[PDB]
Amino acid sequence: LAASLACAL
Ligand SMILES: [Pb+2]
Repeated sequence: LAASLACAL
């Protein structure tokens, strides 16, 4: 989940 947020942004 954490990585998905950073990736998206
Ligand atoms: Pb990525």
